[PDB]
Amino acid sequence: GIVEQCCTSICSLYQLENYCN
Amino acid sequence: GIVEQCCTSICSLYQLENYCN
Amino acid sequence: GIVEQCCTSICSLYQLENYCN
Amino acid sequence: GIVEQCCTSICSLYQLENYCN
Amino acid sequence: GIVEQCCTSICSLYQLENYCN
Amino acid sequence: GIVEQCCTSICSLYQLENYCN
Amino acid sequence: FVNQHLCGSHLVEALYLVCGERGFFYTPKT
Amino acid sequence: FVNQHLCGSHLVEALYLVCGERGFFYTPKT
Amino acid sequence: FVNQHLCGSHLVEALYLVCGERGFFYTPKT
Amino acid sequence: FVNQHLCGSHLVEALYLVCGERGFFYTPKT
Amino acid sequence: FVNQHLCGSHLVEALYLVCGERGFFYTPKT
Amino acid sequence: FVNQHLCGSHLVEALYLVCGERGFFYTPKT
Ligand SMILES: [Cl-]
Ligand SMILES: [Cl-]
Ligand SMILES: [Zn+2]
Ligand SMILES: [Zn+2]
Repeated sequence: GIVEQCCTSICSLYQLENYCN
Repeated sequence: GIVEQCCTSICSLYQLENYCN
Repeated sequence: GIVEQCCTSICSLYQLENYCN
Repeated sequence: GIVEQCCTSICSLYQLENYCN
Repeated sequence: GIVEQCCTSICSLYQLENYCN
Repeated sequence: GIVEQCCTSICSLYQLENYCN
Repeated sequence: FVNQHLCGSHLVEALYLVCGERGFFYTPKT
Repeated sequence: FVNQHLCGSHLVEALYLVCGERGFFYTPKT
Repeated sequence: FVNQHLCGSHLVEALYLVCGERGFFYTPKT
Repeated sequence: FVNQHLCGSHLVEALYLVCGERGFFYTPKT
Repeated sequence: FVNQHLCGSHLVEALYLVCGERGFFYTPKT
Repeated sequence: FVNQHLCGSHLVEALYLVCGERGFFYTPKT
């Protein structure tokens, strides 16, 4: 999930938008 | 400038991006 | 809502807790 | 102390209230 | 006090330093 | 640079002023 | 606990602290 | 833009930045 | 609520959240 | 992305997120 | 150093930075 | 004052604190 995608691994701001409502 | 604009009005990440090195 | 309430008025951690998953 | 209780180990918000005045 | 002064007016790091233990 | 001076190693607030404009 | 006055990102910080591993949903008006 | 590690409160700060008014969910269990 | 690791500035943010007007001490030497 | 209303240190946080390893310059008026 | 305008949690951040391992006391009015 | 590790967003927060109106550059590549 987000923690894996963005903390454990590395993510872009674009990817972070995946978790917007 | 951007510092004032973001605070007194709004600004976009795209505008912010201009301030990257 | 809670976002507006916390900012325009006050809110408690207990109210915030309702927004946990 | 707090760093041991809350950073090194793990603490609740309740425990953090131990350090309120 | 310092909490109010920093927010309603301005304060310096030197003034803040008085609040270190 | 700053990351080496202040994150990797340790720096004072005074040293951080090195990176002011 | 004390009542909170939390705007912008400070609300999200507070939710983060309060919810921990449960996570949370941030749903502003409009 | 860039890709960085964004963890904990920094992750939800980033979500807040990115999502803003849309709102977001932070669901570390997944 | 929850238990997390709260360190450094995140710890004093949490103290601020929790204590607010009461005030707090942050005394890492103990 | 959404438009931002960012004052003080929140602007610097946003720049940090946006610029990543490129870094950035923070240049307020006056 | 420059003078500071610091409200809420930003004051606590500043105290954190300024005091380091010495820690600090946060004592608002009332 | 003190010397601490200041990394990532905490470093640019510190720069903001220290530099304020002067402005600053954050240039991690160096
Ligand atoms: Cl961290
Ligand atoms: Cl603010
Ligand atoms: Zn703020
Ligand atoms: Zn952090």
